[PDB]
Amino acid sequence: VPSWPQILGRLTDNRDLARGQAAWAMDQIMTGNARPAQIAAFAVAMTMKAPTADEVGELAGVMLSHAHPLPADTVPDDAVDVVGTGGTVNLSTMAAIVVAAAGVPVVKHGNRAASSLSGGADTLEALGVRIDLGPDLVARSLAEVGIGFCFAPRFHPSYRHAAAVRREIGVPTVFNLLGPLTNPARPRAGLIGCAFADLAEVMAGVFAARRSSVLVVHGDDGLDELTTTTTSTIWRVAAGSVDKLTFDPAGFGFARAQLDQLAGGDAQANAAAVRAVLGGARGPVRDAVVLNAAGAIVAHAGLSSRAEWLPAWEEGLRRASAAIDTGAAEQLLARWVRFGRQILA
Amino acid sequence: VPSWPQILGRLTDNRDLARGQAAWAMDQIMTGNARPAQIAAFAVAMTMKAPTADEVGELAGVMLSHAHPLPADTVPDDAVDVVGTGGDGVNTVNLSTMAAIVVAAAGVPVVKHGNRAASLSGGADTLEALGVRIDLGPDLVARSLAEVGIGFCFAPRFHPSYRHAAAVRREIGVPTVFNLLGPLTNPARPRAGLIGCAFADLAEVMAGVFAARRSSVLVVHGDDGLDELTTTTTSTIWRVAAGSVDKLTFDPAGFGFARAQLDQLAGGDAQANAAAVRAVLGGARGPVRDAVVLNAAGAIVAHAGLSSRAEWLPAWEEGLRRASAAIDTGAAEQLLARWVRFGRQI
Ligand SMILES: Nc1cc(F)ccc1C(=O)O
Ligand SMILES: Nc1cc(F)ccc1C(=O)O
Repeated sequence: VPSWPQILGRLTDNRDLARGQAAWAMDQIMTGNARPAQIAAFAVAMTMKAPTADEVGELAGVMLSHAHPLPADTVPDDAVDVVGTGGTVNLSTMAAIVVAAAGVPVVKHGNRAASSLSGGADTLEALGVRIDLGPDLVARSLAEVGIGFCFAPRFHPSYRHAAAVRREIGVPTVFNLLGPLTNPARPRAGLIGCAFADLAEVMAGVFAARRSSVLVVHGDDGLDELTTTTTSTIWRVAAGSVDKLTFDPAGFGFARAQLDQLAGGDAQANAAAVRAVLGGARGPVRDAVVLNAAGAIVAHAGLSSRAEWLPAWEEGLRRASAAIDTGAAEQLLARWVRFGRQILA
Repeated sequence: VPSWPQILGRLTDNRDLARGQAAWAMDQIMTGNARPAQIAAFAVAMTMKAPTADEVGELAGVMLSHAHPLPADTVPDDAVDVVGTGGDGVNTVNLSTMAAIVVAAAGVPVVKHGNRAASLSGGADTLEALGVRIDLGPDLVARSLAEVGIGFCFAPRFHPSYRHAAAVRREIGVPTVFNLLGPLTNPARPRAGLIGCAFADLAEVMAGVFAARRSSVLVVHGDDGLDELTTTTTSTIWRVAAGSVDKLTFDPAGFGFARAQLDQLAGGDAQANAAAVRAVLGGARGPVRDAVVLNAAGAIVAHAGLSSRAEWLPAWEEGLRRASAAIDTGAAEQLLARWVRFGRQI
């Protein structure tokens, strides 16, 4: 019979949990039954033990079970997520728009900045996108615009107890991996960036168990996106298995960049950077958008077949660049904004 | 400057804290400034990183700075503590309580410190089940020391500011670095002690805290995992005196103790513990008496370390004879009765 003493005792002893123990803990957390101290002890102990893919799957699966779903048959079978976890202008917001403009449906998931968890909501808001929508309007956005956004607090109202604890302790934990694994629209493909290099192998194992087509990505400079500044580690998930690879953007003709050139600031500065890139401005920010958009496209392609790596990337990069240069990406953002403004009437 | 995100991130990254960071955390906890979540995160992260003696000394020192002291000059200079930190999920409060009575009856002043656990993890509960008055203010514990030669500091009484940490420790149950603080925060500050620890790594850490204090202490760990000197096999002892530590392997067979089974050395609930106390102090022979005598003798040795003529082995020979005589001549039994009387008479 599961208890906090028993579960925490096992973690502090540096032991993997028994099956079901992670799930039980998550259910206590999601039901308002776990005290802030119990939530905090578990979050910290799980992090220092080092979670396994099976334990993270239990946490995500229980949390998903408490989430509002999107209506049935409203998510295309081949939707993708584009996101980074924890850890500079929001490349993932721009790449998502570019990917959708290339004809791949995108469903994002997040909160406002520095909260649980993955976000990007502030930037979208700064652009005039209505972020706060229920499942029916997300599904409609997805069908009519090609992109949608799931606002975490709206879709995961039962995570409020954990969210409040994460704020009190303000240190990164296992709970930081949950955003990409609990997207309410359950896309089967994704480009997933992870700051914490070690946990990215674990995240990938969960996507493998799900039979997802995902590139989990780690900038060897510490970024949670694919980088132009140096190389990257990629976990390529498809057909139930992971294989780690080194990724070098110079091998496609990208110039090495400086971290000072991807810098960000308030929501408005970053909205200006989005508008610049979508309007065709060239530079290392664009380079970085195209690259991450290509990865997501390559992930998406992995749903249908196994195409070979370098030609998949060659096509993804071209599709991303063309989504920008035809004006399709700018025009998609404009349709997204128009869609949100039509809801009022 | 310090914050929870900074201290917690350092611990979860498996780094030792910077000097003063443990102290800051502890003071936030003791002033009611820490949220339950922050308290629990820190307790757990400190445990999983593996606390050093410097970190633990900071925690204990801050906690002591908030404790009620006993009145000036009421604690004999040579008072001793006898206590364990607890097992998983067993304990030896039976042995500690009995050894403390026996040591006091041998003529060594004893000042214990503790709390009620609730079932099988106390303690003050055993003493309470013996008719001892556990809940006494500093002035009465002092009188208890003077008139009976023993006393008990009830933790919720002497450490009222620890209440926020105690509530969290309760909420989460799991043993943490906080479980090491009992022996190190006895409000009477005895300079000598026999201190048991279930875990050899943490025992060394505790030895290093006591070494910074110039205590004369034996930190003890049975090599079967008992938080006391065991009779089932060897024990490791960290002998602490004059600011240094002498780690050694101890074998009671060398003093003619028969090997016991782990099945034999209790303890259990308040009541089981009380009956065991009655029997042993009445002269009942067997594994329990042996463990009690062995542990009271170690406390006597640590005491001898204060005014230190005796060498190790003759000190052990003397402690063993004094402990056995305290029981056999009925002095232990009489002292317990006297202690009960003192509590009724106030
Ligand atoms: N309810 C939530 C769900 C999330 F995923 C993140 C944050 C909250 C919140 O209550 O702030
Ligand atoms: N205030 C306390 C001090 C201790 F050492 C142990 C428990 C409490 C409490 O408030 O329950």
